[PDB]
Formats: sequence, C-alpha cells, structure tokens
Amino acid sequence: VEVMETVPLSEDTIYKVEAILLPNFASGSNTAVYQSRGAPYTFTDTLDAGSSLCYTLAVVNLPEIPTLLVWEAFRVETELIFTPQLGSAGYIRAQGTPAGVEGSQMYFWACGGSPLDVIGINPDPERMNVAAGLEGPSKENQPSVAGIKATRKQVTAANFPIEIWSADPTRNENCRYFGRIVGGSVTPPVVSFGNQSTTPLVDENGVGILCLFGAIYLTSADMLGMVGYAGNPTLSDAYSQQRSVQAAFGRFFRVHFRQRRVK
Amino acid sequence: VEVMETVPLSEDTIYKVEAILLPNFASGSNTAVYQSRGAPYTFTDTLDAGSSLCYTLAVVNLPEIPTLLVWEAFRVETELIFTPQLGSAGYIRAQGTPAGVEGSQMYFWACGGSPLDVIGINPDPERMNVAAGLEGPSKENQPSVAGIKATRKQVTAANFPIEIWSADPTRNENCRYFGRIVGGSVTPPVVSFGNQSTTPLVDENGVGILCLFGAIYLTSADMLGMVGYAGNPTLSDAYSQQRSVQAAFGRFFRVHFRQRRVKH
Amino acid sequence: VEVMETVPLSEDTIYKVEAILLPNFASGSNTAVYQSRGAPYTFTDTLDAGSSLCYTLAVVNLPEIPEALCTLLVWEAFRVETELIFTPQLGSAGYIRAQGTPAGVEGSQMYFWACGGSPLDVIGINPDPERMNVAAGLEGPSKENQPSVAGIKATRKQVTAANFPIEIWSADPTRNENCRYFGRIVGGSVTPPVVSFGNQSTTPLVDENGVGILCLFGAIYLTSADMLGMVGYAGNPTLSDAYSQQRSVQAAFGRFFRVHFRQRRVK
Amino acid sequence: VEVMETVPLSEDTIYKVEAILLPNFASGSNTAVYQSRGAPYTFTDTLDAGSSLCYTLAVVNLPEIPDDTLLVWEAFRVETELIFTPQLGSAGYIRAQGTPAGVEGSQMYFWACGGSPLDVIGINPDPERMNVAAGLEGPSKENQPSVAGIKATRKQVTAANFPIEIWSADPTRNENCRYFGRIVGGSVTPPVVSFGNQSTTPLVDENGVGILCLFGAIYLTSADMLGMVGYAGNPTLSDAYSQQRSVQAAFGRFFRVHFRQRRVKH
Amino acid sequence: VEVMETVPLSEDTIYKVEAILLPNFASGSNTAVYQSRGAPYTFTDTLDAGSSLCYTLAVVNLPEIPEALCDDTLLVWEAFRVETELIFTPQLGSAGYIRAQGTPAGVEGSQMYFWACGGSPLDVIGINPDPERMNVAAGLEGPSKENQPSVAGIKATRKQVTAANFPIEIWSADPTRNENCRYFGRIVGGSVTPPVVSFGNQSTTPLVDENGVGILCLFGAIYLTSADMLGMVGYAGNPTLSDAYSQQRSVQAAFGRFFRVHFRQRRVK
Ligand code: NA
Ligand code: NA
Ligand code: NA
Ligand code: NA
Ligand code: NA
Ligand code: NA
Ligand code: NA
Repeated sequence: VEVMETVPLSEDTIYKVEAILLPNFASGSNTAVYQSRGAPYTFTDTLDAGSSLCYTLAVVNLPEIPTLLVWEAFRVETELIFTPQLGSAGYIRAQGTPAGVEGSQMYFWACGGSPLDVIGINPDPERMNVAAGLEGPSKENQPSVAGIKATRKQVTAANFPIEIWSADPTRNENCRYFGRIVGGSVTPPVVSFGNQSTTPLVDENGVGILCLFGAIYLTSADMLGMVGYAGNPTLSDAYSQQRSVQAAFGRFFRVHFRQRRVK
Repeated sequence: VEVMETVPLSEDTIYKVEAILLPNFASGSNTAVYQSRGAPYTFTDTLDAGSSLCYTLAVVNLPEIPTLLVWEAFRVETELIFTPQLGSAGYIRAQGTPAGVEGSQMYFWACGGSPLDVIGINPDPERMNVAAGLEGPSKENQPSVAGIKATRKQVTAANFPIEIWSADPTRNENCRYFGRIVGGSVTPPVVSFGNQSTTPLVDENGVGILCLFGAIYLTSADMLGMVGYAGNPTLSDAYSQQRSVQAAFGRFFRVHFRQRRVKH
Repeated sequence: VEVMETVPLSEDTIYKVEAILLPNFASGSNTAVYQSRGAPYTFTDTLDAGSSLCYTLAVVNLPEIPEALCTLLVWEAFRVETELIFTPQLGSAGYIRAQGTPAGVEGSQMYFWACGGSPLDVIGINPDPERMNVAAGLEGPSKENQPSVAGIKATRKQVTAANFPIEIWSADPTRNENCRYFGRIVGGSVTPPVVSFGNQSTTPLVDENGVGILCLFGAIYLTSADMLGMVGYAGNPTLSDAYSQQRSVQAAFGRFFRVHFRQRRVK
Repeated sequence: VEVMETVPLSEDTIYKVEAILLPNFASGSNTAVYQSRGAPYTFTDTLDAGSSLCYTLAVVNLPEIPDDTLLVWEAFRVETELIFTPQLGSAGYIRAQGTPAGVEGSQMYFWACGGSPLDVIGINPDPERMNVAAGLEGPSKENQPSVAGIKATRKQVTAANFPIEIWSADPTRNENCRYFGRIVGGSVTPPVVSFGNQSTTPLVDENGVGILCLFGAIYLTSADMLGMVGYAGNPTLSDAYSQQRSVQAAFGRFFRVHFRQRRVKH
Repeated sequence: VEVMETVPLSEDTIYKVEAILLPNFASGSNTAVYQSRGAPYTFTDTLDAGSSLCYTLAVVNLPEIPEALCDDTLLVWEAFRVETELIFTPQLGSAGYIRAQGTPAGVEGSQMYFWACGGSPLDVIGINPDPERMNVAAGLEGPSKENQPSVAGIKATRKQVTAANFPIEIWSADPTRNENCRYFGRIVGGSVTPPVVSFGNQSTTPLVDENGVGILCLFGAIYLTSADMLGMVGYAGNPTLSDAYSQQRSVQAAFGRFFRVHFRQRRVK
C-alpha cells in the first residue's frame, strides 16, 4: 500500500478505542478463560491448559468511513491494573512473613492492523510436551532456535501459551510491540502505572498503524510471578501442589486515531 | 464542561495548598486510624481492619473566587517522609543483624477535582475474605479480573484497603495519579526524597485539574514493607504473630493553582 | 526579604566553600564523635548513643561584604558539588563462615545532604513508641502521646547539634524554605550499598526564579548523613547469632562539599 | 581508505539486511551447532565443546554496485533484538522451594556489526587449573599472564568455536566495527530481556561515517547467554541434579541493518 | 597557569594515547604483579600483599611540541575526551561450583570500578576502616600511625598514587585535590553481589570543565590510574562459597581497562 497524506484533524476525522484485556488461562483455541491466577502449575514435563498463561487478544471494530481513507493509530496509553499481594498469596512458614508474588515475569503489549506474528519454540524438546488444548510448535525435529524451520503462526486464537510463543521481529510490519521478560525463581515484580504517559506509534516517516481491515488488533500478556493459596504456607516442597501463576488483573489500552489516505 | 482561557497570573489569581496525608489502617468507614505500623498481620484467610493499609484521602477546600472562574491545579510537589529502620523493626536471629523494613510495597499518589475512582478485586475469592470493617468487592460471582463486572467505587472513606482497590484507568478523568507496586516477600524498599522536584498536572492541551467543586482531592498510599517489634526477633515462624505492615510517616503535597475560565 | 538582581560576577563577588563533613556517632550534644563505624549496635529496645548514626552539621562563616547595607548584599549559593569518600570493604568487615567469603558492608542505608541559609528543619518520630526508647544522650521526640506519623503533633526542631539520630529525625518538607536537600533511604537486612563518586558532577541550587540559597545569617549550613550498612570485626565471623554482639553501623568516611557563591541584592 | 561523500538517497542506493543469528554450542571449528540449551555443563577443570556457548557469526552478502574512486555500502544504523520466552517448568523445579526453577545465573548479551570479522582477545582466567577442550579455540600456551596485555592471544572470530568464557572483543582493534556487550555475574542472577520493534541504534562515528563494507558483505557476530537451567520435569539447583544443569541462550538475535552508499578511494 | 586559546586542529596539533592498564596485586612498590585473580584472600586481621587489589598506574610521555615556548606563552597538550572500557568474559565453572546449589559459582561479591586521567598523579586519602583490629601488610602503602580517627579529616594520610602498592581497600580519591584530573568511581558492597560490566566501542567521555578546559599535561605526560574489582571466585573444578573451601577464595579483577585519550594543543601563559 502507498501511504499518502493524513486528513486534517476534526471531530469527524479522529477516534479513540478503550479496552481492558483480561488475563487468559485458556482451555482451548475458542475458549479463553479469564482469571488472574492459573490453576496450580504442576511440575510435570507437560505445559497444561489452565495453568499456563496465554496471550490475550482483542480485535476492536472501528467505524466505517464514508485511493481510500483508513484509520491510523498514532499513539497509545497502556497501563497495568494490579494491587499489592501480601497474605492473598499465602505465607512463608520459614520466614514468618506473607509470601507475596514473586518469580519469572513477562510484560507485553502489541497494537497492530492485523494479528500478532509469533515464533513457537519448545525449549527442551527431548523432554517437554505441550498439552493438546494449547498451540505448540510443529513436530518436525527442528532445533530449539528461532531459525527458518521454527513454527510461525499468528495470534488469532485464545490458546497461545507465552511459555512457547515469542513475537516475530521478521514480520509484524504494521504493528508496534514491546516486551520485557524477567527470569529467576523468586524475582520480585515491579508494576508502575499512572494516567499521564503515552507512547507514540509512528515510525520514522510519521506513519502509525494503518487499520486496513477496519479494526485494531490488541494483544497482551502480563505474568507477574507465582503465588500460593491465601491462608496456606507456600514456597515449600510440602505445598508445591498449590503454587500458581499470577497475572495482572487487566491491561488497559487507549488508542488514538486519525485518518490517512492510502492507495 | 468547556475549557476556555487561563486568568492572567497575579497575587490574587494563584494559590497553593500544603498537606501531609497520614497513613491509615482504618477500623471502619468513618474511623481512620493514623499510625505508621499496622496491628500484626495475621496469616488467616481474611483481610482485617487495623492490619491492612488503606488509602488516605484529604479534601482541601479552596478560597471562594469573587462562564465561571475555577481554581486549576497545574503542578504538584509530593514527597515521602521516612527514616531508616534498623533495630526498631526487630532483629534476625539467624543472621545476627537488625531486621529493617522489607517486603512488598506500594507507592501511590493522586490529585483530582473529585474522589479517586477505583476497581475492587478479590485476588483469591474461593479462599479469601474481606472483614466487615473494610470495603470489599460485591459478591456477584464475578471473575478475579478488571472486567465489566468488577466492583467500581470512589475512595470517599477511610476503609479502602490497597490489597483490594486499584485506580481505575477507565475513569479518573479530572485527576492525575501515579503508582508503583513492588512484589516479593523480603524486597528492600527504596525511598528517595528532596525539595527540588515538581510534577506537572497539565494534559496535552495545557489543562490541569479543574476544581469544579471548590476543593482539591488528595489520595495516597505508601507501604514500605513489613517489620517486627523493636527488641524482638522477627522473620521466623516463632515470631510471625508480631509481623506488621510499615507505612511511610506521611506523604507531603504542595499543589499550585491558577484560575481557569470555564462554561458549564 | 524581597530578592533583587545578582551582582555582576568578578573576583571580588564570587566565593567558594570546601568542607568534608565527617561521620558522627555522638554520645551527647556538644561532642561529635568522628568515626566511620559505630559501637556495636545492640538489639535492645533503645536507640543508644555511640551505635546510632547522627546527622553531621557544619556552619561555615562567609566573608563580610564591604558596604553590604544600603538594599543589602548577601552571599547566594547557586550550585554545589558533593561526593562521598569510601573504599570497598572486604575482610575489614569480617567474614561469613557459612559462605566462606568476606562479609563486606550490607544492610539498610541512608544517603543525605542539605545546603541552607539556616539549620535543617526536621520532624522526629518514634517508629514503635510502645516498645522503643531513645537514649538520654540523643535528641528524641517529645513524649506527648502523639501517634507515630508526621502530623501537626509530631516533634519539630532544627538540627543544631551533634546528637540527632537519623533513625528518628527526617527532613521537614513543610519548612526548609531557604535550603535544598536530597535523601535516599534503602531498607532490607542485607542490602548491598552502591556509592558512585567523581569530580565532574555539580548540582544546581537555584529555584524556578533563579534564586539560590541566600545566606542571610552570614554562613552556609551544611548537613549530612551517610549510612552504608552493617559490618563485623576484621578477622572474625559475622552475620550470625553467635557474633551479633559485634555488628556495627558503617558510614562513609566523609562527605565532600564544594559550594559556589555569588552576591545577591535583597531588602 | 579515504572516505568521501555519501550518495544521494534513492531506492537504488539504499539496502537492508535482515538476519537472525542462532545460539551456537559448537563441537568444532567446522560446525556450528544450533541449539538454545547446551549439553550439561560439568564442573570439571575443562571447558567442554557442546556445553560452552560460542559466538555466532554470520557473513551476509550485499548486492554488487554498478575515476579512481569506488562506491561501497555503508551501514549507518541497526535494529537488534533478542527472541526469548519466559521459562518456568521447562527449566525444572526447585524442590526445597516448591516452585519452578526458571532461568538464572551469569549472563552475557553481545552484538557486533562490522566490515570484517570481530577482533577478540583470548584469556584463560585460571591457567594453573583450567583447560580448554581441543574442539574449542583457546589461548596460546605461551606462559602469558591472565590479563589483556601485549602477550595475550589475539584472533578474529571466523569460525564457530570461540567460547565466550575465553574470548572478549578487542578494543585496540575493531576499527570498522561497532559492538556492545554486557556481562552479569552471580550464581543465580535473574536475566532481564527487553525487546520491541521500535528501537534503532546508530552506527555512525563523530564524522558521520558508518561501517564501510569494503568486501561487499556485512559481518554480524553475537552471543546471548541468559543463565542456567535444569531438565523439564526434574529437580534442579541441587547437588543431586548438578549433572543436568545446562547453559540457556536466547532463541536468536535479530538484526536489521540499514545501508546507504559511500564514495571511497583506495 | 593562565589558560588561553586552543591551537587550531590539524594533523600536527592533535594526538592520541592508547593503553590497557592491567590488574595489579603487587607485593611491593616497584614490582607490579599483573594477574586478574589475586592469591587466596585470607580472613585474618591483615590486608596482605598479593591478595589485595592495588591501583594500576601508567604514565605515558607525550611528544615534544616544536617551538612550545615562545614569548610569554607555552603550548601544552590538552586531553579533552577519553574512551575507556573494561575487558572481561563471563565466569561460570572457571570460578568453581556451589555444591549446595548444584551450579557454577561465577563471580560475585563487593566491587569497585574506577578510572582517572590527569596531568599529575592521583591524589588519595588512606584510611584504616577498623584501626583497633586491622593491619596493612608491610609491603603495601598504609595510613600513618598517628592515632587519627577512621574518617577523611585533616589528619587523614594524604599522598599520590606513584607506585604499584596502593591497595584499594585503603586508598580513596581525594576530592579536595585532583585539580587537573578527572576521575569516576563506583563501589558496590554485599558479600555475594553480582557484578555488571557494560562495554562497547561507541562511548566517549568529555574531560572538559565548565570553561571548556581539559587536562593540561604540564609535566609532559598523561597519568592514567584504574582499579576494577568485580567480586570473588573459587578455583576451577572445586567447590566454593563454603567454610570448607574458604582457603581458596580469591579476588577477581577485570582483565584490563582500555583507555584512548584524545589531545589537542592549548596555549597557556
Ligand atoms: Na505441568
Ligand atoms: Na470496521
Ligand atoms: Na488475616
Ligand atoms: Na540498642
Ligand atoms: Na567441564
Ligand atoms: Na557482495
Ligand atoms: Na588477610
């Protein structure tokens, strides 16, 4: 598509979308399950549906506009919704203190004119399996790296686990995304939030996200760590059967649009 | 409301409000309790009044001003008041050293023309309860997420626990807020403070907080971690009965105002 | 006072003050005790003189300005260089027997400096008044059954002597009008300190109107406190119950200040 | 070479290269072995081929370009990003703490873009005790001290078997190259990987001159070690399971390099 | 001296110095010992030569300037910016292993990262942190024994780093001196703190003051000083971080600190 000039700003040529994407521990491709804590995360060699956080997706329809004019997203405000977890996450008997949330984390958002492109990799393919309800890589004896043989798909269903699928920097042409992954078994999360920040979506030529299909595609995943059961001990072998993934309560998006002429 | 021009600055067309919001571990709606350490935090299934930190609110009336002129808050200085805690927090017997303050944290302030809008979510509703003296989510079988069915309220009383209520980004239109949450069981807090920094409150159009009701609404919550009892061991099973939430001693606000012409 | 223009710069109308403020574990008001490690910090319910780090203060007289009174000329501090003096602590702090390695310095921290035209205004709060006492040699809050918060009943005064413990006294943001200060507190029982230093950085002291610290009393007031953590005794185990009797607060060796002045007309 | 003016930008005078460099636990100089986890890292006195992460190299051909001066491609900026996913149970579990182990430990994040191979210095950190296996490049055995002095072994990364535990970028060379590295120590340090598709890094020096591809190719080199991990379904971070503990690398490092044309004179 | 204008830049009026300062665990003043790991660090009350990291110094002579002295003015070399970078590699099994945690030990512990560039030697202050209990071995420069307190006051021992035997556990840069020098340091405490080393070949640091004046090489040389301690390590193939292997724990330094210093000429009176 050839990109031409923006349409002069006025009440009729601007738009905004607000959404909260909810944490998703899907059971299957067409069954997102919205809950902020997973089912207990078992220590088996298999990634299980219900305990493994998946990307959340939202496709938000934009108004029809009467060469062609399309909506162009030029900035986004995005913020996580969360509260501090003390006793809600159980307690550490050995330290006589609330456990809180801690562990490995992922903070991720994307805004695009089409679905998020991802690469699916099994990190320990001699040993690790992906349950039938979740999208896993193809079984083609490919190595555990992001090469030409790696499985590539788009996030168009509820069951893409974040422990398998990474954003594909070789695609995602008409999309902006940002991610941060933190390792460690007990690492503290840090969640900053407010209502004053905004992120531009325009490239070096001043071009934002062109909504050529008349919708905006929002994708997110926000894992903050692991937690136990409220009122119970945790962070011990004895209570390993109750340890669960904690996600944020939601990721807010406010996307701002103008109109762009394209050919 | 239609926002028009600012009034030319002069002695009579500016104002400032100073306040220190004090930590609050309320026992009920109409009873804030100002203390910087909570009652001991018990490991039960219930969030209890007295041991769970709640938002602190202040509504500060602004002078009458003789289309309509209103006070517009355009910037704020806000700072935490605290001191290092060593032996005041107990000691760790196994490590032969003062315990200090450590654990999960929240640092939060808001400035607005009306009360802070919040979302209330029970993070483990099958197991966790909120005591009668605290505001809890409605019991409508909603899932534990910030969706359409999540309980939405305004912070208009002393008994909104931070372990339940988060600022609502779908609302708070005439308000600026900033928050930071740190997890972990024993995470060290970091508190920086001074008297040289300021934060603007104006949006993209140069418009600050319009005090349409003739008052500025300040809201804060500042949890620095957990502590034990001075002179006693802590961070062990044996002394969990004494472990308490530590808040800052206060959050200072200095809010600066000009006047703005508006049309209702 | 009403602030007017700066006096044009020249050899005669600028000045600088250099000082190193030394760590102070005072035993009383008029006898600062300069040492970089406190007496062993006991686990009693009392903050003890000798083991608790106190603010350090220096009041430095500035030159008389000839024909100052007419409008009056005063010295105006408009920027400051300030840096901590320290060295890495390995075996000097003892060793951790269980981990077979030098202990170093670790624990809760405070880094603080202030520059002003009068003493630092502070608020004094006992964090656990049902249980904790302040020893008689140190300035403590008044005993007026006030809650342990920074409210209107909290004890307020100025740091004018050697015996204000940092575990009690915090800078007062409702006062300190002709003073700039910056503090950072770090919690945790074993937190590593980080000390960055150099001789290239400078901090401005001017407000939004371009006005720095006006030295109306004829002196610059410097206040500091720099606690880096806890340490043991060289050659001995530490970080254990058995050696808790030897655990002491470590401060920096000094805080350097270089304050730069010009002249300002007021009335 | 004398550097002259850039060629006016147009469709025919600009180019870009995309590549994903893959983690390499080489068995020998002849063959990179692309895998994101090493073979188990044994606690012997020898660095072993297959368990030690090596630099990855890619030489990417650029198009031929149609007085005594020449046009060459000039790389003026680069987008580079790591491809990874969070590791929970895929890394085993910590039995004592009843929780997934994740990835943690010492780290290295490194990229280079150049007109010729990366210049490196090879140092044995403990030469009285530590050996380097025959399948990996090690320093010369010339009784040199364990420091980066004039006697240290200097080589270029032109093969698959340069272990990052021995070979560091040489700041005395690497003239027509930009590189950036970060090493993090500690036995259990959490890695932090930030990524996105909005960031770009300039490659131009103080004279506005980028990487001059005098040989008609761009040389990319990387290494990205994120920590250690165990086996999925098994305990780890204990003596009992030390025989399974393995180095974890990123799944790949993406590069997108942007070029213009520069007039030069040999 | 009175500083005047810079000399117009040209091939003949610019210069650069490159050096790699190597880690030094000296046993005496005139005998630097270049090695990146010290001898085992004993837990005695004495800082020992061979196990304590000392500053490394390089004094590099600059070229004579033709007709440098003329009328009442003199040309001198002025250092106006510096690139400096640490040379290191990740340490896994090279540092031993932690038996209890079934993993390589790596490098961890207290750290110091320091560089200085000047027209004369680095001015330092020497302080014994625990003078009732701690001694400095005879081969190393230590504070004077004058009953001075353990602080940076007027009785603290002051001198310059002019030899190989100034331990970093004693000697700190002196902010009351170092007039014609720029320095930068960072100390990190803790018993097991991870080091973080960032490096590249794109960064440069200016050496000019508020008046645009860099380091004036009035003595005809550039003085480079560095110290880079990254933590502690064990022995390759052995357990570490335990009481049983404490006798093998050693300080780990960087393999070198690179400097590239850039000069122009400055007229002085
Ligand atoms: Na499983
Ligand atoms: Na549409
Ligand atoms: Na409870
Ligand atoms: Na005591
Ligand atoms: Na080995
Ligand atoms: Na070519
Ligand atoms: Na010793």
